[PDB]
Amino acid sequence: DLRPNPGANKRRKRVGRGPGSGHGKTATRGHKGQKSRSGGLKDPRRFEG
RNA sequence: UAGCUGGUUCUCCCCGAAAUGACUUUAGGGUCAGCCUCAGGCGCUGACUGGGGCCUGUAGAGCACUGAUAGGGCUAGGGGGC
Ligand SMILES: [Mg+2]
Ligand SMILES: [Mg+2]
Ligand SMILES: [Mg+2]
Ligand SMILES: [Mg+2]
Ligand SMILES: [Mg+2]
Ligand SMILES: [Mg+2]
Ligand SMILES: [Mg+2]
Ligand SMILES: [Mg+2]
Ligand SMILES: [Mg+2]
Ligand SMILES: [Mg+2]
Ligand SMILES: [Mg+2]
Ligand SMILES: [Mg+2]
Ligand SMILES: [Mg+2]
Ligand SMILES: [Mg+2]
Ligand SMILES: [Mg+2]
Ligand SMILES: [Mg+2]
Ligand SMILES: [Mg+2]
Ligand SMILES: [Mg+2]
Ligand SMILES: [Mg+2]
Ligand SMILES: [Mg+2]
Repeated sequence: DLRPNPGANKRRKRVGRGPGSGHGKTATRGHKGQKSRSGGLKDPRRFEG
């Protein structure tokens, strides 16, 4: 048993999502596509309306 | 700082919206609900349909109520004439 194949067993999918591309999450990048979508939104937790 | 404008880069596969309601110094922004999706759980219930019961005041019609209305009759009131 050696370093060739001691790999992460059948999980731990370190693959984050990349929303810059021409397919999948794209252009608008992730759930956006409108406005007040830029630096941040006010909360909600407590804050808002 | 910018609740505004612009821009956001490889591939294939499955599903697939909304542009409504409530509140908002709210109205091209938001929070909750509605609608989308994924995971786990329940498992014949779901849309649609057959049979039966109850709830209803629209279309149409009607003048019994509330009002409107043409002609005639009968008839207080008022008007003209003896
Ligand atoms: Mg990346
Ligand atoms: Mg990128
Ligand atoms: Mg994807
Ligand atoms: Mg997409
Ligand atoms: Mg815009
Ligand atoms: Mg818009
Ligand atoms: Mg901001
Ligand atoms: Mg799918
Ligand atoms: Mg389809
Ligand atoms: Mg109210
Ligand atoms: Mg605004
Ligand atoms: Mg919401
Ligand atoms: Mg069934
Ligand atoms: Mg009736
Ligand atoms: Mg009618
Ligand atoms: Mg009668
Ligand atoms: Mg009457
Ligand atoms: Mg009365
Ligand atoms: Mg008479
Ligand atoms: Mg008289």
